Amino acid sequence: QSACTLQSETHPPLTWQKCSSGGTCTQQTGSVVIDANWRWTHATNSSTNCYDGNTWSSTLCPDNETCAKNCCLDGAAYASTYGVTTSGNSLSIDFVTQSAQKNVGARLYLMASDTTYQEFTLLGNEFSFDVDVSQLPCGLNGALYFVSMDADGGVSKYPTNTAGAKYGTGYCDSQCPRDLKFINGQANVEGWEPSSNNANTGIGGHGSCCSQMDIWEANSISEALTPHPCTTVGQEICEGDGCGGTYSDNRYGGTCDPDGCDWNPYRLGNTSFYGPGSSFTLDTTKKLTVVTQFETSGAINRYYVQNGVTFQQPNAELGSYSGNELNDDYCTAEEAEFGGSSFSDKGGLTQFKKATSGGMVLVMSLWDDYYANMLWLDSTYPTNETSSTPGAVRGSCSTSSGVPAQVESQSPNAKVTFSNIKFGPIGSTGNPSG
Amino acid sequence: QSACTLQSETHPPLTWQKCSSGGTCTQQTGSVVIDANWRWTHATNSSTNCYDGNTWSSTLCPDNETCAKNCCLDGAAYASTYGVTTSGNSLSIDFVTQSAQKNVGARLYLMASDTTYQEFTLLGNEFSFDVDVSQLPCGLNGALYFVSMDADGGVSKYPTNTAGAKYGTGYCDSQCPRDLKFINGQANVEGWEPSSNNANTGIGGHGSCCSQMDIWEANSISEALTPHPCTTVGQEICEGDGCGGTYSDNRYGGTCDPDGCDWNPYRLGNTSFYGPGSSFTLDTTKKLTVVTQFETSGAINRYYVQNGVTFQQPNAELGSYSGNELNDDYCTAEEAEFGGSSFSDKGGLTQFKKATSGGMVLVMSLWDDYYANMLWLDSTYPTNETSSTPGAVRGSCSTSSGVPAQVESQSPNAKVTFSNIKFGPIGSTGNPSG
Ligand SMILES: O[C@@H]1[C@@H](O)[C@H](O[C@@H]2CO[C@@H](O[C@@H]3CO[C@@H](O)[C@H](O)[C@H]3O)[C@H](O)[C@H]2O)OC[C@H]1O
Ligand SMILES: O[C@@H]1[C@@H](O)[C@H](O[C@@H]2CO[C@@H](O[C@@H]3CO[C@@H](O)[C@H](O)[C@H]3O)[C@H](O)[C@H]2O)OC[C@H]1O
Ligand SMILES: *[C@@H]1O[C@H](CO)[C@@H](O)[C@H](O)[C@H]1NC(C)=O
Ligand SMILES: *[C@@H]1O[C@H](CO)[C@@H](O)[C@H](O)[C@H]1NC(C)=O
Ligand SMILES: [Co+2]
Ligand SMILES: [Co+2]
Ligand SMILES: [Co+2]
Repeated sequence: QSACTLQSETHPPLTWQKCSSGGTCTQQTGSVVIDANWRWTHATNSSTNCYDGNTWSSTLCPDNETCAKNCCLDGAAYASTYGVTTSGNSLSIDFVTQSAQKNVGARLYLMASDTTYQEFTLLGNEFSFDVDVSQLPCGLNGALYFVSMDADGGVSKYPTNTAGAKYGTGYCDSQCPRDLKFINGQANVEGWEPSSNNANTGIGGHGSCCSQMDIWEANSISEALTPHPCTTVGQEICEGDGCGGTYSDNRYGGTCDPDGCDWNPYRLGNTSFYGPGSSFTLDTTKKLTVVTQFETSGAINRYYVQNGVTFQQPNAELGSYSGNELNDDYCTAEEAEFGGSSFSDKGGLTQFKKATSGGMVLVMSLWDDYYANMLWLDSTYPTNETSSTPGAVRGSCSTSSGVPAQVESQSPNAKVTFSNIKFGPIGSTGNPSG
Repeated sequence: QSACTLQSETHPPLTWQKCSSGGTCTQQTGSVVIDANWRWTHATNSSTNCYDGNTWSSTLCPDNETCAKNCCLDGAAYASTYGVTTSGNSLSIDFVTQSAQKNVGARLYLMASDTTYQEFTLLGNEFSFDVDVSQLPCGLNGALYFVSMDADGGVSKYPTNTAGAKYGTGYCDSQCPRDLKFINGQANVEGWEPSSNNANTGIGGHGSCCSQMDIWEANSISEALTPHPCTTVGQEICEGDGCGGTYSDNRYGGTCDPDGCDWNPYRLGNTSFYGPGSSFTLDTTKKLTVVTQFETSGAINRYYVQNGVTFQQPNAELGSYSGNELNDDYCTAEEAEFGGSSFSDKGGLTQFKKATSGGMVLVMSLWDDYYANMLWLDSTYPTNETSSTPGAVRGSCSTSSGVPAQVESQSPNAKVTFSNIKFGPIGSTGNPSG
């Protein structure tokens, strides 16, 4: 796609701290951009939609190439259309925003300049942020994560994409998402099927795959940390059901691991660690700090701070594994006890290390789940299982929770706030901000 | 040996904090006891010495069993004879103390009760302490470490030892030390050879071996962190040169690894990290905090705090190893690049994990080195090597430094102070003391 300017594009600014081993931190100035899928897509020569509801224009978009030639992405009114605001080092995303139309959530990338994404090399480093999840009920996911995207959003590889990072192109993740309207500078109209339950989305004949570090997927009830390896580290197109992932016939039939080696303290047995109010170790009615450390062995370490009190990731015992570090032994034990072979099939933490050794882009989002109602995060899943099935219970939410139309109607004012992002060598981010 | 009471034994009290995963710490009350080798050893029935200078009484001690039957250990005047004082959570050890006789240094164990040692299980936990090394010049070693000693100092296994932990019996370490005057409730007079350069010590026909975690061996110039595995985890007697260790003919001819997998930031190339004054990351003229974390994989992590600024162990690159965690990959790379096979021969971190999974006793000491002048810690070693030999340079001290008689004469007022000991789950010890 190209870019149009019927609506101006002003990326909300966002600062973050880069820390060094010598003990100081210095402020960096970036901004955030909304993903292309949230944008208005129209003809280059007029205001006629190329996509509306969950249908493509059959005249403007008769095939993937003609569509990309005819169509452009336009600018975003971040606050009034999308409920996205920033203030200094803080970012807020509202759940439902009513303007001329209803918008649900957002997916945002941290930028280095108005036309390029910021890349972070996670290996050997740590990432710290503060989050307020108090206004996230069952069925919602305020997510902070990394994906192996190109810094230009794909322009250099796909010259029919001229919109680029400035317009939030080039997304990929470990679900090999096929809901993307543009992949590799083409549209995704070929093979398009509208969603049976979502007026605004569908699934096309192509998907976009890459490695994904899910640092934080959470609401006020449950939180999870999950690396997802792919056999191709960076962004790569996939074809139809060969994509695998959530929306293909076989989620395991592609190049990425859609399940991941997940660590949810509640799922692992500590049902007192994280939740709303003073009965939990971390009180999710209050802001908390989350620090994630990527040691060079490829293992991941985690600690939290709330009201000046520090807590390592809680210990878990699973099969022959015992500890609080997300390492090979944990992931192997998890597969043995909870089931599955996707993480190990895709190369486990060794393959994942190839992603964290390279550059990844920071993503912050808020979403509800039109496939599985977020039950995999915060409820019992699958819903016919009981607590006697190892790993079935992931949180205290009812198996009836998270119906998107219901939570959109009942909780439109839900929101997530991410703040005080700090990045640098392991051990450096607790030092004073500069 | 038995215990005598011509001199009373009052263990200086010492408090420390036990922290929990839930974020609080509570004070514990213990005390310290001086090792048996520093004590007066005399006939049970009189004040006649069984040992004097570096010679045993040939009449009282004609053999190991008769000696133990005839002889007892007596009490210690901690401050006036040994230069050992405590105040709350702080312990100070002076280098040379002149009373009726000259005393050099001390080795002390933390007690649980007046008759038993405190045991710590390191695996899954972390140990934090503050240290002032400002008054430790080249050639000195203020050491804080753990060894796999019996809580009773050997009494249950060796009933001819009735003095016990109360009198500092039962020492062992990864050098399989043969300088001990009593091992396994026997004397060590058989095979005794006086030291050629130390008026107060010698080497006997038996040694005492066990696993050793050298958390801290340091002065104002250099510091090292070193696990030492043994093929028998806990305390075990050894015979003559079959002991291996520093003072046997072949240091590698026994059951312990006397070299260890050492991590000295200066040796590894960072010559700016630790030293006296503002030109170093950690200024050794000032108190610093040292935290050591024993993750369940068997790897060891380390960070430091000084003036509220936190520093992970500095990164090192050695062969194919890169990082700051002391793990299998580091220890293997160290052997490949610096030389040696002792650590891996004795089972490496896997064997070492058996020690940290069990109980170990806390040791604090101050010593000078009558074998190698502490050059292995703070100078170039061996002394004919140059900086072009990988790992030869371990600190900035002259290869002429550390002659015991010289440093004892020039620096008698040297001292080390250890304080604010805190122990608990990984991530817990930075929380407020209780
Ligand atoms: O025509 C434009 C609309 O299409 C646009 O609607 C937004 C489309 O994206 C929606 O978010 C989806 C949520 O799930 C992700 O997986 C999808 O990729 C996203 O597309 C968003 O809720 C809609 O508001 O709004 C502007 C119109 O001009
Ligand atoms: O007779 C008693 C003396 O023997 C005693 O002297 C102390 C003996 O221990 C000395 O410390 C040695 C240092 O190196 C360690 O490896 C040794 O095991 C220790 O023995 C200490 O410096 C001497 O003061 O003092 C009291 C006398 O009654
Ligand atoms: C030494 O370590 C400190 C602390 O990590 C680091 O900031 C510095 O760059 C290192 N210097 C060298 C020469 O390795
Ligand atoms: C949950 O984790 C916290 C923090 O480590 C710990 O203090 C608590 O004992 C754990 N509870 C359970 C049930 O595992
Ligand atoms: Co195709
Ligand atoms: Co013997
Ligand atoms: Co580790």
